[PDB]
Amino acid sequence: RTTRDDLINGNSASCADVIFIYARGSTETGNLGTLGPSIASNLESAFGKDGVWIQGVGGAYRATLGDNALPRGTSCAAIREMLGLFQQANTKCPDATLIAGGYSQGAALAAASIEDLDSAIRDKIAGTVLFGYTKNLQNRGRIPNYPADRTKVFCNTGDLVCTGSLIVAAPHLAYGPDARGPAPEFLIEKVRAVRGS
Repeated sequence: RTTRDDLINGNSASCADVIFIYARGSTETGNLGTLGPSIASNLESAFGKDGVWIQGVGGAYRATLGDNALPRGTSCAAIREMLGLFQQANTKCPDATLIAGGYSQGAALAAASIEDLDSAIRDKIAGTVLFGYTKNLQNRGRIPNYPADRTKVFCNTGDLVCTGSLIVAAPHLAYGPDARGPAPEFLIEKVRAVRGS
């Protein structure tokens, strides 16, 4: 439900084929927040419970609203935490296909982390979904150093954070349908395009 630590808790000897690392939005609970559980149950239906490990970004990522105003749209301590989980995934399960996602501050966190990631690990992230991406206009709908065909951004009309502002208006809170259908669909297509482990 809102906390999932399958990568940290998982046994190396029985690695999942797919590892999903997700960063929640500002002020959200657990380490998956409001959208992460919906994506997670749909990934589990497609790959089975032992086939996918879902891991939220917890630890130093406190999802403090004010950190949206920092240069990268989140704190450097939170980037170091997500970078460390991609590194843990690469070490603990070298043949697993990775997928990532984030909402709001967590989408800026996922973008910042993937930009700084070692190229050999970044290249294992088969697909990344970003909802209410706060750096959407500044980065022109892309994650730096990561291919457009592997990226899907969900930015609602009237969601002001997609258009260069940090005001939270009602469309920013309306990604529930996307997390239940097209965002898991995109992630499953991108994993099946390359395959699993």
